[PDB]
Amino acid sequence: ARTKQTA
Amino acid sequence: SMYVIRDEWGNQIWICPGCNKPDDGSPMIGCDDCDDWYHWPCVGIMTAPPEEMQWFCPKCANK
Ligand SMILES: [Zn+2]
Ligand SMILES: [Zn+2]
Repeated sequence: ARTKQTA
Repeated sequence: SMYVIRDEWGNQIWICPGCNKPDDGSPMIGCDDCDDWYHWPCVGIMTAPPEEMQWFCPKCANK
């Protein structure tokens, strides 16, 4: 799946 | 529907249709049908799916 994340 | 906002800096902000709150850097997942982006908890995603798995949002899954 297409996922995203930013700390 | 429309869940993208063009902000005063010229950037795009994505809103999660589940909670109507923006992307805040926490994990999101994109619908492979309609291309909306949801926070993981808002759609019950609790661990990263396999990379090869397509994901469909609640609206699209029933279409
Ligand atoms: Zn949400
Ligand atoms: Zn969808």
